[PDB]
Amino acid sequence: QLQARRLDGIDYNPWVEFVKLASEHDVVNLGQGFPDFPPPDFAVEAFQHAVSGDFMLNQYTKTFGYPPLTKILASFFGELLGQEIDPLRNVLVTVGGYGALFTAFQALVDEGDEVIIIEPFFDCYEPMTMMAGGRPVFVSLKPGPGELGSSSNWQLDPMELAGKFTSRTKALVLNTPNNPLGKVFSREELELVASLCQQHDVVCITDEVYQWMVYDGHQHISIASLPGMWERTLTIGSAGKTFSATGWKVGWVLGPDHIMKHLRTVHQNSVFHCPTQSQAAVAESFEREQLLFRQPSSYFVQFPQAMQRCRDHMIRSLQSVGLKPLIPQGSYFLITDISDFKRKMPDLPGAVDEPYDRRFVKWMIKNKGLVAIPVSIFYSVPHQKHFDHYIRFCFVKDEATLQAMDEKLRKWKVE
Amino acid sequence: QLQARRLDGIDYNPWVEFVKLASEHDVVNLGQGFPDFPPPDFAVEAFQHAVSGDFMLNQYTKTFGYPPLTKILASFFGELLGQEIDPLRNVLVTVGGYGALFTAFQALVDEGDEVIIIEPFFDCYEPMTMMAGGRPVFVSLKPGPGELGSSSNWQLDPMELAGKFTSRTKALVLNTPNNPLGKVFSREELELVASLCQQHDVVCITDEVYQWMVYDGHQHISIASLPGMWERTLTIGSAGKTFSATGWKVGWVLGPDHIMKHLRTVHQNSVFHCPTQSQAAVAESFEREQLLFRQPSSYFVQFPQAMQRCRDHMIRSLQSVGLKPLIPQGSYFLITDISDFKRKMPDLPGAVDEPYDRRFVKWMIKNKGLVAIPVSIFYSVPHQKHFDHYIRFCFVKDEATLQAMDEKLRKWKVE
Ligand SMILES: *Cc1c(COP(=O)(O)O)cnc(C)c1O
Ligand SMILES: *Cc1c(COP(=O)(O)O)cnc(C)c1O
Repeated sequence: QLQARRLDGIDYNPWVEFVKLASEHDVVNLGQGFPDFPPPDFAVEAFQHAVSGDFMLNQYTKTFGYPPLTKILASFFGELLGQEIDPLRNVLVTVGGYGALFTAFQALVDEGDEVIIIEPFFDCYEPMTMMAGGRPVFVSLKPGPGELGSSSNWQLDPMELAGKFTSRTKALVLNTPNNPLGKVFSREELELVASLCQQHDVVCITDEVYQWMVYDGHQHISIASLPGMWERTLTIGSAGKTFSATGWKVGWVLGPDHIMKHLRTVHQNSVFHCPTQSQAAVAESFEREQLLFRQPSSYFVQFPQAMQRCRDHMIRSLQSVGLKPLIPQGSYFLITDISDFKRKMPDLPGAVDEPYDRRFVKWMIKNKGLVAIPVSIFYSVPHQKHFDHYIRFCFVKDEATLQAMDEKLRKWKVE
Repeated sequence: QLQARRLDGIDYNPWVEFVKLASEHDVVNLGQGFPDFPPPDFAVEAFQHAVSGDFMLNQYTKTFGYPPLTKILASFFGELLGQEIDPLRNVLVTVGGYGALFTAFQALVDEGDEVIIIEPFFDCYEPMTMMAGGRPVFVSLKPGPGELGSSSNWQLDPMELAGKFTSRTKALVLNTPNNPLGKVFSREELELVASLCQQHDVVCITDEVYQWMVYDGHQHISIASLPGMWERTLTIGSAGKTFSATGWKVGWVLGPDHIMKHLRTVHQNSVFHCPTQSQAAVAESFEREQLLFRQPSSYFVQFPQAMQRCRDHMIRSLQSVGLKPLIPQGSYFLITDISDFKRKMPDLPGAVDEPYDRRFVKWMIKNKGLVAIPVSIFYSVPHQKHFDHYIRFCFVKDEATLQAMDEKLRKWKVE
């Protein structure tokens, strides 16, 4: 009654409980979705230059983006997408990927509109839909029928997906590479999404923050580059996941003018400007990567290779204590199946209707000194019963962190 | 139909037209509401330190604020307000004062709620109310019955104000010091607002970004410090207007837990984090000012004194060409009455229902090389007819800018 109705049912953050429990124990924290090592030297230096350069960078820049930033976005991403991008009509700088998602939902989603969300989903898609008055409609990726799983083998059933589309469908939210699963959507999968979006006249909100974090030769493909998709796609990126600097909180949306103008309305009536100097830092960092594009000294070549090693290390280490890793093709994350643990140890203490994975994670934090994230937080409440046996780890960590993880795991292995 | 209905009627920005016209002429730009000189050395250095310190400052900080920042906010503003402020329950860091306003509206304003707005109003209060489904209700400050006006003499009629309150009133938006008028609300004025807010059970959203920019001995008083007001007030500040660094885009809201928790819900479902390093810079800048509080070497003492001189200079200069300055007691701004110009020059070219001041500003930009802002943009459409003879100047400018202004004015004076 004091508060607006749009806040109904979205006030709870399943995060807090675990972050609080982790802080009161000796732990290796693999639940945190950010690097615990520095960004690359060129990125840090770029920010250093922004706060010691033209003194006027301390003052407001342009509402829809620091023009050198929108310039390099339009040019670099224009090439990557095979699309002509105008900085002013087609690019909007936002407060991170979060802010870009929020701006898209607030622009397009209205009372009674349906939004298709693919499980497992980055958790904010559901409450952002709700706050905008929309109705979330869920479709599940399903693992196909060795011992190690693979994210590529989690399938989007064409018949199940087509059936979610109605006359009320406003948007489908596509996240690739996917958090938490680490799935990189194939060309054929995107074409399935694309053809339904075109058939039913639906906007595809595509969350591509992990674009550069792809492994084992897999290619990131943007759905907006597909025939006829540019006119119905919003593409989201994040400087923080791009340059390993999550605290910068700079993101962007790319899209056609007839859609983007509504995002600009939301922007101008919410934050109006993004900070100047961080934008300058991001622009300079992209100019560096555009200069060295495809070269062995580029961050976009070097970094994924280093993190693939971290991923492999973690897969072997966790595999070794009964956890069943699902090999991701992209992102910061892998999930492990804990089904074997649910069999041997079903009666873990917890609340009623509290999914096993949440109870397991609490158990692991207290007894084993390892933090992961229960995967059921990335599922609609109705589906959490069935998808209650996965936990998410982050492998984008310093060598010393993974060494500390190994120590915890060796101790665990002893009984 | 593609876009959400909440966007109805809020897409137009009266700004663009003038910023575009100014850019295609030789001008002294006094329409810009930010300093064209550097922030103080300690502020710039604080940011420099943040991007060269602990490398982990490049990664996410806490959702509701960088803890050293919320700490100094709670402590310093706690003292200023005579209030005990808990960092976690009572402080929220936002993307500037803009973001803080937006967060407050989205948390509290719902379909059918009325919001009282005091004219002239910072222009975003109206569309933010509309986007949240609320109904703006307007009350006008009115100049009382020498040649130079005074912002202190613009009155809030107690009877007119009381009559705006209904059972649908959710919030009143109080901006002091006021942009564009430069009025600093007296204790008695705040008590009038306070007593009605308490009588009708209304939240006071108080925009106090210009808190430190007060002149001629006038005191900034926060309505939240008044008996019984803390429990129904949200107090907003902006690091950019505080430290002359508008591009930092760090702001905050202070308030009681039972209200703030709804703002936290909005925050967590919109941006989730604010950037880390700018927050660190702001924290260090406030620690500096708290250390030197009331001392002659403090920015909060030095800066207003310097800007008061700039204000006086501008008042004399503009007074000299027929413009009738209204002496502000606070803020970056003064307005001048252009009535004499409307008398001698009524038939200026423009669109139908285009207020005189908008036409005048266009004329002045093209012919006289000076930019100001038409004050009618800070009025509800119905009231723009009557309040069509004021323009807003910004005096927070480099000495050289004011010299250039004088040159333009001397040229003008010749016929
Ligand atoms: C981290 C993350 C974001 C948010 O990006 P920021 O730039 O940090 O706001 C958006 N989507 C996914 C899937 C993420 O993992
Ligand atoms: C400039 C201004 C703001 C915005 O503050 P930012 O911190 O720049 O977002 C809010 N209210 C008023 C009255 C202003 O003049």
